[PDB]
Amino acid sequence: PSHSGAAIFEKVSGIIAINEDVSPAELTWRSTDGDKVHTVVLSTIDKLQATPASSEKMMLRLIGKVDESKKRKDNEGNEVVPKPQRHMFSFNNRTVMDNIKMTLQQIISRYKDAD
Repeated sequence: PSHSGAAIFEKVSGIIAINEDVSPAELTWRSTDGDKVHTVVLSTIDKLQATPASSEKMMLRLIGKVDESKKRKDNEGNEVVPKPQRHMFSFNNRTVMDNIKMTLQQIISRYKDAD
């Protein structure tokens, strides 16, 4: 279960799954309740940031590039004004965050192959 692991998003915890069967791939997030499901685009991730090993708080932040006038906006608080969107996640498990972090990094490398 390296591609899928529990992760928090917006003070809410749920299971995070990595969907690569599509194109571009996407990271799915299902709440613990299973009533709310969030999907993230891995193609719009210029990079992947994570908390240091010296921080008891496990959180992985993803940079949603800067310019996205051509890319469809999430519509969830995004305005016409071009601005960089970042998604900060909170992990309740070091091993779980490490399983996703390393897995998410692989996807990046895959995007580089394209160009």
